[PDB]
Amino acid sequence: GELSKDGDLIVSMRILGKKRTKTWHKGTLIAIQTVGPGKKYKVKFDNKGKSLLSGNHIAYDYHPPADKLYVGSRVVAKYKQVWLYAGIVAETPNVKNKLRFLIFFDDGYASYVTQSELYPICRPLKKTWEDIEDISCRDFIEEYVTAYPNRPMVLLKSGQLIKTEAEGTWWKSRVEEVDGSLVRILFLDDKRCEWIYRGSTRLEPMFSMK
Amino acid sequence: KSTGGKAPRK
Repeated sequence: GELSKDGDLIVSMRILGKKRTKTWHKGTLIAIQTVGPGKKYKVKFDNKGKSLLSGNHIAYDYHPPADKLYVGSRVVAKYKQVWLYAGIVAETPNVKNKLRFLIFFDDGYASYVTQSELYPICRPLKKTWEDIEDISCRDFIEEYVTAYPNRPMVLLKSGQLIKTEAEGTWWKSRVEEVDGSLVRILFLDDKRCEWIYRGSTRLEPMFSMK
Repeated sequence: KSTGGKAPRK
């Protein structure tokens, strides 16, 4: 069941492939084979190694034309060390976010990225969250994508003090910066910062609103 | 990595 092509996936093309580290790397598509219920894509990485990957574990080595992607799109994006990591498009370019894509990564991390920092996954699952390993992440994305565009958020201002959840504990914290749908939270006991989605119930006011 | 994810732990 060997193939030279599969629609726009052609043997010899440049490609990104997911390694066991969960990070994504440049390589070449060297074979396509039907194994059991679907296709496997054999990738030879530029730096080191080969892998046989499912079509949701390869990505195109080009950036999307902006309006190709939408909320729920499965992508690889620059995670700012710096790595390429898998995620979901949570918000597309607009004036409020300065024309950036909001990415919710597979591990729960969130950040805004530019059009030249993301790569569409070749064959995502129809329900795009179903290949997210971490179950709390998987569930969150299903809920978020399905509820879109209904996004309850809290209005927060720089200098405002709130409790923010992390690791089972609610911590004294401070709002350092607002950036579109993200808020930069300073945890006051240990002095670390985290960018958090303004609709996340890890923010006390958002938790308390529901 | 240091992420706390999108929802409280669980």
